[PDB]
Amino acid sequence: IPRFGVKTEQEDVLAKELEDVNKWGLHVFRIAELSGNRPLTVIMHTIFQERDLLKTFKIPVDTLITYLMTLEDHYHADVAYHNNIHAADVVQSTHVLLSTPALEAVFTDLEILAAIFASAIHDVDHPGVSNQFLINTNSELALMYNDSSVLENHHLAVGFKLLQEENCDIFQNLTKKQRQSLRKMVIDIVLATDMSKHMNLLADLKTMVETKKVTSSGVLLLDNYSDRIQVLQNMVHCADLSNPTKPLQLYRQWTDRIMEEFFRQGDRERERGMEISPMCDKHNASVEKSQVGFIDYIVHPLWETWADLVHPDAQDILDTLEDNREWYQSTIPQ
Amino acid sequence: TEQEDVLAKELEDVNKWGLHVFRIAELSGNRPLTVIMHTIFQERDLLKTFKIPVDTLITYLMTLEDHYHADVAYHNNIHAADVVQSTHVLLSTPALEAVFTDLEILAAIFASAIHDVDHPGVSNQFLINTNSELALMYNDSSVLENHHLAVGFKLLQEENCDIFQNLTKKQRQSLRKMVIDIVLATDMSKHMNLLADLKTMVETKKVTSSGVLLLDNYSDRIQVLQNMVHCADLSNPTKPLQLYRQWTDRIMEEFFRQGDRERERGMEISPMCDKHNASVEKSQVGFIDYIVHPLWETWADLVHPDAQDILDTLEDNREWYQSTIPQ
Amino acid sequence: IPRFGVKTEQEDVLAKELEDVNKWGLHVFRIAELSGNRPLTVIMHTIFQERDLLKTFKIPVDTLITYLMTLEDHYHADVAYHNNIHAADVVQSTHVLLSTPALEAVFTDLEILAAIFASAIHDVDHPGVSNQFLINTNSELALMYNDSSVLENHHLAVGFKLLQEENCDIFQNLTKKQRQSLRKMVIDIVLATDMSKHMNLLADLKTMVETKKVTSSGVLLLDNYSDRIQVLQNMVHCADLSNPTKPLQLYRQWTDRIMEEFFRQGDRERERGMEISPMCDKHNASVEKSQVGFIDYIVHPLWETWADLVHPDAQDILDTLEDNREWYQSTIPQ
Amino acid sequence: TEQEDVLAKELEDVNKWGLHVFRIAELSGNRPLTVIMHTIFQERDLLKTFKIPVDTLITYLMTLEDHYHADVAYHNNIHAADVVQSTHVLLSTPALEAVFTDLEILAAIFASAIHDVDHPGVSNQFLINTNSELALMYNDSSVLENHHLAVGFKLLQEENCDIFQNLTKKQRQSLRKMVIDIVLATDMSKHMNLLADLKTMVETKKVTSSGVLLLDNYSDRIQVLQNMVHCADLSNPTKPLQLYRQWTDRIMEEFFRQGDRERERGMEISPMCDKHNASVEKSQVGFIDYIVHPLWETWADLVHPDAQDILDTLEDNREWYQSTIPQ
Ligand SMILES: COc1ccc([C@H]2CNC(=O)C2)cc1OC1CCCC1
Ligand SMILES: COc1ccc([C@H]2CNC(=O)C2)cc1OC1CCCC1
Ligand SMILES: COc1ccc([C@H]2CNC(=O)C2)cc1OC1CCCC1
Ligand SMILES: COc1ccc([C@H]2CNC(=O)C2)cc1OC1CCCC1
Ligand SMILES: [Zn+2]
Ligand SMILES: [Zn+2]
Ligand SMILES: [Zn+2]
Ligand SMILES: [Zn+2]
Ligand SMILES: [Zn+2]
Ligand SMILES: [Zn+2]
Ligand SMILES: [Zn+2]
Ligand SMILES: [Zn+2]
Repeated sequence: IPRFGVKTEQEDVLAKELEDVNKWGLHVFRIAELSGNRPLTVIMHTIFQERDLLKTFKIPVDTLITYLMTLEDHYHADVAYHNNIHAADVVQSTHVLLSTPALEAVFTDLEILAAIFASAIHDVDHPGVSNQFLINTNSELALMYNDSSVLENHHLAVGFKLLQEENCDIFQNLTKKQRQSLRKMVIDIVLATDMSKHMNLLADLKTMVETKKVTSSGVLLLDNYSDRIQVLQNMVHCADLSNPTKPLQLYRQWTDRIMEEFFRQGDRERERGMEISPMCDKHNASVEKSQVGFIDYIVHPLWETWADLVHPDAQDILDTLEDNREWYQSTIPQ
Repeated sequence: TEQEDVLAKELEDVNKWGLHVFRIAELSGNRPLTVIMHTIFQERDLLKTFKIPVDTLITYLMTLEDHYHADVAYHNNIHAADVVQSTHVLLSTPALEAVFTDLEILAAIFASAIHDVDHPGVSNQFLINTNSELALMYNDSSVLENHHLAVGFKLLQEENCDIFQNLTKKQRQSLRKMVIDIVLATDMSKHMNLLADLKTMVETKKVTSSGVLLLDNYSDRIQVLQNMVHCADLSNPTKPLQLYRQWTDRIMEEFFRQGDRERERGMEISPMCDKHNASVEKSQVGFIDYIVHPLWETWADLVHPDAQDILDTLEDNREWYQSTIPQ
Repeated sequence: IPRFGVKTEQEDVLAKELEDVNKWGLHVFRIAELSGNRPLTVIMHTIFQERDLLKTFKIPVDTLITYLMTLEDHYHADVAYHNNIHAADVVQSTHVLLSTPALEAVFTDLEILAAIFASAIHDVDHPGVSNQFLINTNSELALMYNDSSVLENHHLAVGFKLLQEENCDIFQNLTKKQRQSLRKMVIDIVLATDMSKHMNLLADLKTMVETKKVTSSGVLLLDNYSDRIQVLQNMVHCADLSNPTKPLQLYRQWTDRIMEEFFRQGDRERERGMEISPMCDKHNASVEKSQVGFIDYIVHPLWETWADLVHPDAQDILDTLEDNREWYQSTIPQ
Repeated sequence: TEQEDVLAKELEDVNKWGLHVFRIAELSGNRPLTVIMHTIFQERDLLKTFKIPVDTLITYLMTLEDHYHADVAYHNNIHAADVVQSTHVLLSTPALEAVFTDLEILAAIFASAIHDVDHPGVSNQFLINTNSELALMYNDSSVLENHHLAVGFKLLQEENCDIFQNLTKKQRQSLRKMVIDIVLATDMSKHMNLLADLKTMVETKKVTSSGVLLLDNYSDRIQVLQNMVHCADLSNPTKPLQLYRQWTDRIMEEFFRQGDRERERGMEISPMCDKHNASVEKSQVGFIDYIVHPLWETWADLVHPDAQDILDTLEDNREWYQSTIPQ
């Protein structure tokens, strides 16, 4: 029954931080500390209230919080990058992207709910290792998902499964039609987060930009499920790949975390007598170069395309990415 | 005794299109998949090539066959034996002579044998609509096909059932990836794509100085195997009318049963599952015209003219059913 | 199945057979036939209405029918004995046992609900082979349940799991308290149907009958949970082992079905080179002898003890058992 | 290597009851389970005896230890290492010399190693109340223990992890049964009877020629093994005070975190899990008085007098905590 979803006497400082919920560059780490490591629960609660999703979908308030806490409890606290903080961050970034001027009134509430819920569960119960590692070891997960998008299929199943715990079904008052539509979009979005799908996603996105249509209002025209879900997929995907576009201070912390996680896998791999995966070798690591390359061949190409689709709404995000790209470049030891 | 002699006579057509699979099922005490698989395995000296202890092969086959539903009219062990035998025939076609390795041959055959294991008699969509545990587990995507794979492989783990116990790590690794690629291709929701990309291949077709089809990379190799097994799965209409008619009676019984269940549950009845407003004859012609014939005609172009006789039996059965529609 | 609010031919016939639902010896096989192979759904529905369980527990009728059909759909039609007709039989039998005068007003509606629900799901998804066969073949079911009460654990897991399919949660309106109590009782009852528990289960029933206490009206007195659940467990165990107490005409059909199922397992075991389980070899079977043994060592000792518990309430039932015993005895070919 | 020596030195106590398991955890890069298990397996020549390839042993150990949650304060790889090492010491109790076969010894050490694998840091009742997937799968009965067994055995199926590959079908069947019997008995709800039967076995106690414990039937042999591992799992209070207080701090951190989770959810806060109404000291004394002491009193009363030093340490530790009880 508390103000932001959880109990905390630093509630005033947290309240002040959550004022930036609609802003790119939210101090998600401070919010994580101030909420007692409940960034996903408080940030989702704030966004649901802000968007009036509880009333619109008849979600009892206690059910929402029980589910959110349950969901957050299933992200691993010992995983440096793919944890609840990353989940909270993607949820909040997706929230900002959905509010872009070029997309106003374009998506329905159910579609908005789907993008946000998808963002919240997109990495749930991530072991801290890649699909390839899960595949090489013949893990039960790899076997159940026939080696195809193992982690991603797993994130979805868990997200939906938790809905079944006590007082966790936040979709209990949606009609069958709403639940099927929602479920489909969510699945379509989370499966798209698998990096092995990046190129085809980006390709289709560019195509859409090439044939970009806008209504009498200055907003994007999306006439069919295919184009709609495609935008939602690239949106969430952009949010999942938005670290380099945040204020350097936040970006650098994500870099330290993604590397700390990659090195754990690297170590675990050499212990098991496996070939150390790329960028997972703390002994042969070029953190800076790696980040620059990540931007040059992945992040910038994606955000440059998204920027065109919603031009000029994302111009500042793109400028920050470039400023950050140059910082790391200047950090590469020679 | 008399039983063995009759069954052995029938097993003699194992390499021919039109095997009396229904007779074999009867005579083998309902073990058509086990007897036909073992038959084919010896016929291809597969037990020797991959050093598969015989007792282990029979144990696994009976196990796999046991996980096919006896109460399911169409998607049962007979269908499985049929797709296995049919793929066995397509593998021996002239244009593919000496093309595939013993390992790839094993994969297409294994894939065929498990492609529908533990089939419940209802479609993916029915399992999705009812929120089945299976659908939730595979996120509504190729639900049954993913399950067929999982069961097929998991069954290798039962007592004295690992028929790949002697294959090397590299072999197992390669087999697993091909079977997954093959079975997942059986999902009809992926028919249009397979057929479209199969035609694209026939247009860039490349025959070697041996008159045999040339397949360089894995992508080309697998696509042919996926389509081969896909044609085998969709071969009922190209078989002798005697068999084809039985397959039709069986699939309709299964579809009608799904419709009765949907009617029970108040769900909307699926197309061709309403026993009160059905047109079996008409549906069969439509199935051949928009799906079966379009596909088998493409396969004919790839192995021209190896499948000419199959393609003619289809057009023939097509007419038989057409001249059956009342007025 | 009806037509214009007025019943159809078969339904009427089914309705007239269902009038003996409160009687020992219902023509359950005729009902299976008349109901289009839906004996479990029709009998469960008849009983829920008779005991007013839908109003008492606010179960929407459509939800109940949907779950019942779903539950019945998970019993294997290709299994001769452990199928939906058996489930229906144990349900109707438990139902008759609950109405014994010696137990009037003893149990609450929740306990009555648990006894009935447990009966309905007690053998769901039975594969037609024993626990030992699943253990010796290293089935995944055996692995999942660590070879302990494999099938009984599975029956339970499936029975509860089905409540989660579309519009199948018949307990959606019970409070958490009612659900946790119902669930514990159902679990305790079903796990007790494992024959390996028979001896200890019977020992405690006798012990209870030894210390039997009545309210000078015949009405048994069950204070604590330990005695209440024990009686319920034994009740459903009796229903499960009630075939030998039904009119011979019914009993013989059950005997033919169990033998068919046992012989099939033997066939599979002989195929697989496994040793043939007791009474599973069709080439060396003593059907009449086996039934005699089954009655003398298991069924008669159980029912005689139950006869004592509710005496004289089960005198007729015991009389039928002994008569069927003699009949089978005189049938043994010398 | 500078530390490799220190670690190797610390390992000179692998056979001593009081090993600084925490030190081994640090010096080994947090691989106390893999390290202790390897040392002990060689210590007993288990590798050669059962023909267990070193690779497969280390790979499974790392794979097993990796499924222990590093975020959990008490039920983690360190606790697992401690229980393996402890069971190891007890197995060497003179009153048991030559009593157990190598397969029975492997069974008790393996069980120990996986007895808490994949523990989420919350109790069975917490999983039951929340309607967790695990509880629904295991029907609220020994939920976690069933899970610990499942994961322990399943991890043998991963890449080069099956350490029991070279065992006959008879060995494997017996090992599996024994392990299951041991881990399932670690469920505290099984405590009262497990102790009851242990006492009875001590009354009718009987020794052989050498004067070593006489265990005829499986029932008795497994009962001794079940209780042995149970004592190892309930051995914290019997270790030197320094180690004991570390464990106490650890269980309490875990318990309070559950209480915090129960409180966030408006759930009833479980006994001793409320950091606002805690009696850490009084609870340790109650734990020793009503559970740990009666248990160890009987064990030492079965391996008389090998566990005398242990029992006395326990009693000393109890008094220390008792003096820390406010009021
Ligand atoms: C903070 O930077 C990164 C931020 C986010 C990611 C996600 C994309 N794929 C993943 O597995 C995680 C990778 C990053 O760095 C990668 C680029 C170079 C090395 C790792
Ligand atoms: C030979 O009959 C058929 C045999 C096999 C199939 C497979 C294709 N999809 C399935 O689910 C099974 C369809 C048939 O015809 C059906 C299509 C229209 C009516 C029946
Ligand atoms: C009425 O027949 C029987 C009906 C029901 C059972 C249950 C008890 N155990 C089971 O596996 C099923 C046994 C029967 O008789 C058996 C005893 C000897 C041969 C078959
Ligand atoms: C070192 O202390 C303890 C050590 C070990 C345990 C086992 C018993 N249950 C578990 O989950 C672990 C309890 C302890 O103390 C408890 C007793 C009273 C409060 C906590
Ligand atoms: Zn991800
Ligand atoms: Zn992510
Ligand atoms: Zn299929
Ligand atoms: Zn098929
Ligand atoms: Zn049963
Ligand atoms: Zn039964
Ligand atoms: Zn434990
Ligand atoms: Zn433990």
